[PDB]
Amino acid sequence: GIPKWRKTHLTYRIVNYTPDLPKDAVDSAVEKALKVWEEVTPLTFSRLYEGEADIMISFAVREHGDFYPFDGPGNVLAHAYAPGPGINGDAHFDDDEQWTKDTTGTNLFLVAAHEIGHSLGLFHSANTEALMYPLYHSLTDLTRFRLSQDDINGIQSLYGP
Ligand SMILES: COc1ccc(S(=O)(=O)N(CC(=O)NO)CC(C)C)cc1
Ligand SMILES: [Ca+2]
Ligand SMILES: [Ca+2]
Ligand SMILES: [Zn+2]
Ligand SMILES: [Zn+2]
Repeated sequence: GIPKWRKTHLTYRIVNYTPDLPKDAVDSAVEKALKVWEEVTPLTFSRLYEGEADIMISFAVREHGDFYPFDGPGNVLAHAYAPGPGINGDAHFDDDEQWTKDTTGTNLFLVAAHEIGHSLGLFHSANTEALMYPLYHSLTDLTRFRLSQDDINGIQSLYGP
C-alpha cells in the first residue's frame, strides 16, 4: 500500500538551520517546497513546531555517520524517508556545505522540495526537469524551474484526485 500509512494529511517540523542564509530562507524553502506539492495534487500539510511531528526536517553537521559522515564538496547533500514505520517522514540537510538560493552552491529551495517528495512516498524519477531527478544539473536559470510530468506521475500514484 503506497500513501503514508493511508493518511492524506501530515505535519512538517523545521528544526534545521542554515547560518549562511537567514531563517527566512530555511523556513521559506520548506514552505515553498510544501506549497508547490499542493499546487500539483490535493494532498495537504502544515508546518509547525509541536515536539517531533509526522515529518521532522533537522540539521546534520558532521554527524550523519548513519550512511556517510561530513563530505562537504560531495554529491550526497540531504535525505528524507517515506515507506517507513518511524522514519515515515524524517529528513536531514548538510551544514558541511554552502546552502544557497541563487545557484552558487547548494540550491536550498530545490534540495528542500526534493526532501518533501522523498518523504511523501516518491523515489527518484528520470526526466532532467523533475524535482525527483537524482542529479543537480546546476542550471543557473531559476526562472525555468518547474515540476515534471514524471515526478507528478509518482505523487499521483500516492494519493491522486
Ligand atoms: C533534486 O534534489 C536533490 C536532493 C537531494 C539529493 S542527494 O544528493 O542528497 N541524494 C540523497 C537522497 O536520496 N536524498 O533523499 C541523492 C544522491 C546520493 C544520488 C539530490 C537531489
Ligand atoms: Ca555534501
Ligand atoms: Ca517521522
Ligand atoms: Zn539520517
Ligand atoms: Zn532522494
